[PDB]
Amino acid sequence: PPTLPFHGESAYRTDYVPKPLPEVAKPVEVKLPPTLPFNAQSCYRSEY
Amino acid sequence: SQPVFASPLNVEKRRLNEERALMQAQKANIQLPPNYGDMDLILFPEGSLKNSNNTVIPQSHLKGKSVALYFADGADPKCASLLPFLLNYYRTMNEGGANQKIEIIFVSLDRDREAFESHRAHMPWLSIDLENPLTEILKRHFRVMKEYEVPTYGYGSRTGVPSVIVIGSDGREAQFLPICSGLEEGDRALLRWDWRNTKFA
Repeated sequence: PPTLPFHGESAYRTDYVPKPLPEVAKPVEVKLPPTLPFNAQSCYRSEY
Repeated sequence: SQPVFASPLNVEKRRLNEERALMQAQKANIQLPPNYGDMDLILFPEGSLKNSNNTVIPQSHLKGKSVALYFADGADPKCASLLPFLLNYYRTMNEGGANQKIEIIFVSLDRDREAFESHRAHMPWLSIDLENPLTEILKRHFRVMKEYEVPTYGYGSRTGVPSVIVIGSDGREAQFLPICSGLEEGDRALLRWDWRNTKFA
């Protein structure tokens, strides 16, 4: 008589394989608004 | 040195003035560098100003005029709203009299030549064409700009597009017409224009 060869693979042996790592490369590139150039052009030079 | 020390127009004015001053200094107890009151220049070269028939005029034609630069952009809804009132004001206050009172010189902030010509065809007074360095040097001289691409040297912007700015003989700022300014009156500030005390002398 033959031996029924043991096929069997547990939960811990089956149901996860090493996943590919998540592809993350994205910073928050913020274009700076340039400082709005200032003429609240003062009193002395403004009127006299 | 008015109104801006860091302007290409004024640095060229200074270089020319004290170059000449050094020339007669060595030719001749003289003051160096020359003071801005005795400093002199030509604001518009010979081939700059252009009237409605596309024939060139020089600077000396504007004697006895109240002259104002109109910095304008054709696609701007600001300028589209401002243009008919500028037309009306120029029209009526130059037709009603025995003496030709004001003159407006157009400085373009347009995308290209075709847009410049399309905007300038609706406009009867003088203009400076876009390929001239005079338009860009006047923009940096009077600090008119829509967005900071050109470097202003830690200094201000007097206005955004459009504006009418009356000018003097030596590039001085006579008065500011407050369209887009600290005062904020669109299409009404034109009544603040006084053509008496600001003559192109």
